[PDB]
Amino acid sequence: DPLQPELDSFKEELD
Amino acid sequence: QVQLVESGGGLVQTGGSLRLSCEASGSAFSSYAVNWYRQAPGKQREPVAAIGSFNTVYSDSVKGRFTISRDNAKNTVYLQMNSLKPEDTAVYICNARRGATNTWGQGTQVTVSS
Repeated sequence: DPLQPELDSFKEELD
Repeated sequence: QVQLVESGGGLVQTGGSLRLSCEASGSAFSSYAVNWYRQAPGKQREPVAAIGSFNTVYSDSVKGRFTISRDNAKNTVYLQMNSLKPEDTAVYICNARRGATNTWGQGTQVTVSS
């Protein structure tokens, strides 16, 4: 996914 | 450089479904990931779901019940919400993310009652 870095940043918010 | 507007909220029976839309106006929408958050009065805002061009991420709170999807031809991202519970009641708001820059919508109300 070309937007995987943005998805990673959102994943980091899932605490 | 996009503006976002949410729609599709309402008042629905417990166990029912809604489909929210996050519509974007502006250029290069395909270069933004789209994230849904929700926030009830008195509480903190929490992440719900995210989509890139096609890959998706879900909070554990909605896994198996919600599905996020994207149609760039319509500059729209959808959040299909199934098996809704009273605890899903909140304002749902979308967020377009391009690198470290974030744009936010306004919010649409979702109320779930039995």
